Amino acid sequence: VKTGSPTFVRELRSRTFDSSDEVILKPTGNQLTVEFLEENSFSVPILVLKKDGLGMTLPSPSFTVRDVEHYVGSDKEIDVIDVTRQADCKMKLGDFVKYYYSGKREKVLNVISLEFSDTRLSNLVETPKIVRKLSWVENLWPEECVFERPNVQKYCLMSVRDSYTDFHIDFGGTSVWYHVLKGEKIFYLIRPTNANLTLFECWSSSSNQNEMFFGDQVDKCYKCSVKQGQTLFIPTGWIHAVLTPVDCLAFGGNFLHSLNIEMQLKAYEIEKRLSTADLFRFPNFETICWYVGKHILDIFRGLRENRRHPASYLVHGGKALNLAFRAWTRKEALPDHEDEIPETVRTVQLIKDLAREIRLVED
Amino acid sequence: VKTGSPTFVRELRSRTFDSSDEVILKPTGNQLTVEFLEENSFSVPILVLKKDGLGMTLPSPSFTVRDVEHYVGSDKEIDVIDVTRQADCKMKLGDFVKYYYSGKREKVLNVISLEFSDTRLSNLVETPKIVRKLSWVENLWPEECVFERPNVQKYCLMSVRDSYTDFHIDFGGTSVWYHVLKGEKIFYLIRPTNANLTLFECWSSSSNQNEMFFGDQVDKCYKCSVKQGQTLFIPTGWIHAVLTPVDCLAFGGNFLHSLNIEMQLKAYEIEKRLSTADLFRFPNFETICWYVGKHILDIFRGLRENRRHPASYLVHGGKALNLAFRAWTRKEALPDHEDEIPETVRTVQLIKDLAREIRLVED
Ligand SMILES: OC[C@H]1O[C@@H](O)[C@H](O)[C@@H](O)[C@@H]1O
Ligand SMILES: OC[C@H]1O[C@@H](O)[C@H](O)[C@@H](O)[C@@H]1O
Ligand SMILES: OC[C@H]1O[C@@H](O)[C@H](O)[C@@H](O)[C@@H]1O
Ligand SMILES: OC[C@H]1O[C@@H](O)[C@H](O)[C@@H](O)[C@@H]1O
Ligand code: NI
Ligand code: NI
Repeated sequence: VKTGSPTFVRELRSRTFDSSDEVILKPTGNQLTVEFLEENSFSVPILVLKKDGLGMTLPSPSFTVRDVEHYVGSDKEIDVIDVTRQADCKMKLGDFVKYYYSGKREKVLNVISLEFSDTRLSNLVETPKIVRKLSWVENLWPEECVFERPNVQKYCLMSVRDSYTDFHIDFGGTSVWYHVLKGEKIFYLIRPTNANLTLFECWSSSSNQNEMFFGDQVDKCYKCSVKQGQTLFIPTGWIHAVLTPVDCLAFGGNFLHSLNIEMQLKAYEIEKRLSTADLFRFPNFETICWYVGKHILDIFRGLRENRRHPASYLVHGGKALNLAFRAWTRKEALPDHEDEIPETVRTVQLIKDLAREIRLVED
Repeated sequence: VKTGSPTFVRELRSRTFDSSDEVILKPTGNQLTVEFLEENSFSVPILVLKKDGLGMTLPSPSFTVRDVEHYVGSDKEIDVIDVTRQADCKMKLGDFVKYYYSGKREKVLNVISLEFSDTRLSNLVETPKIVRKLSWVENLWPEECVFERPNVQKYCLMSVRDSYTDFHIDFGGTSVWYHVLKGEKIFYLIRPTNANLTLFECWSSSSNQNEMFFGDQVDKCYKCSVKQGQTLFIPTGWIHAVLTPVDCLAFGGNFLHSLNIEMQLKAYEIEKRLSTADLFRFPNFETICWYVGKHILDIFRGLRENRRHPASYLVHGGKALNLAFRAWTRKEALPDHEDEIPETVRTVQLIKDLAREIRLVED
């Protein structure tokens, strides 16, 4: 049985898996704050039932694929996946709209990466406040920087019934939020334990990858239905597949943050190796790491100047970052990383100082 | 208003707090496994509704205080707390039994630390299998060792209506399980974030500690009702108070484990400083740490010999342990720690080797 085919989907549909209720947190919008995520950590998926308190702005649930076309443009080239889990290709949006309303489902076409930040649609959607507060690119990417800035904050997803996206780790080790405006999406979520990552890498490389349901190889594969008006936040590194059971229109975006830097670096390294994408959807990952390194040093200096202590998660994140910094700048690795280092950063000193501040904060 | 008084309790009772449902996990007995705790971590309280699958052995819910007396002995001296949150004192068990059945509640007396391992009662109670699997003392304390072995595996608790135990961290940085055989207990649980620990230390030292409800000073104080037949597991460091709303008989025990060693060391250090106990209920904490250090080194060596990787939590735990090892053996600190070091342990080499194995496992 080939992954993505109609028989594969018919079978997937009848499966139950482990209940998402065993792992997800379900705060209200008002409860999902920075403090909440610092205290709770952001290590399991978070499903918010109603959008109230999330600080989003969205069109009404009456919004359509035709509307998307109007705000984005008929002529926009968009990446489409032919859900016979086969190929990628470009398509004019108007041609997709034609396919969509045609109702002809001989080919199952899925749109999941229409980034609309530079279109009129951008004015109609504001992302969750928590994301805007956490996001590295949003808060810590310097205006003066001359590197290409990642542009992955606003995606529109348009998925016909029976769309399937196979298990993957989100690009660049990012976390992601998804809001289903209409229809439903089913996420199959797997925790990125070292053990699961090993199985994932093995499966990603196996010759019969398209015939093996990854969720079967792990201890726990959690099924999470995200229905109309609901918002899902997936933490760094979580391995997941998505079945679209009914026609779905959704919005989402990808971000990096400081809550679990070790997991972020790890997810980044693994996905970089395993990805079959032709482009880095998150360019200059390392660059932003360097800037964050300096900012975290500043935080530690400040806390010490004021006789206060950092939260544990920051200490650990700063340490894992510093390990990465040393690895990227070793004599023999430097050639493959130098290009990503901002010309304003003195790496040897940043590393030395970070190490010092971190030593003055352990026990 | 003084903490522990009848008016304090009457007021506590009407309070709602944050719902425990926001943080606790509620697996079944069969689900609560070592793998479960390694994957999920053990960082939030765990409430298991039915004992099935937990591997415990318990008398029936018809067991009584009179029965306890029969299996433990009328003449056993037991630590009693006079729940006018005032004093500790010793009592013969038979005198407590007299007080209990007397029904006279002019004094509110609470028994929470009757350790019965060396009595006939021990034969009637077997602790949860997960605890026996995790426990450091149970699995890693060497037979040949000549240090006094902590004896904290089996407690019987007998608590009249309106008993109150004020906010505290469990002794020796231990984790704890409690099974309510009859009645109910209400736990007020606070996460041991660095920020909360700072407030806790401040409150523990404040001159009007007995007039300040600690739960009010923190972002989140979670109320968790543990009813008949239910079992609660509290992770390392969690700050908690207990109100007994109705006559309660319960069993419990304290253990150390390897899932979050940093938090364990931290909780140990803080509780050691703040405790007003005359005795260490967990003697030789450092001793067992040293033995665990060597065992973890052995694990790392094994994994490397077999070209396999350790789980992330073990790497972090091994690191925090090694930091402690260095701190305990610095020239100027050594005098206050040398007594706890097993004469079979070569600390300088253990530390060097641990550090080496840990470096060979980061990235
Ligand atoms: O996708 C199916 C839905 O949208 C269009 O593609 C079809 O024309 C409609 O008949 C249907 O309601
Ligand atoms: O991150 C997930 C990656 O692993 C596998 O799913 C595939 O080989 C890639 O197409 C994918 O990008
Ligand atoms: O604690 C109260 C309960 O046990 C005894 O102390 C009393 O004699 C009983 O009347 C009551 O059922
Ligand atoms: O661990 C908690 C400790 O802090 C405060 O509750 C009190 O000062 C001690 O009696 C207690 O042992
Ligand atoms: Ni995704
Ligand atoms: Ni306790």
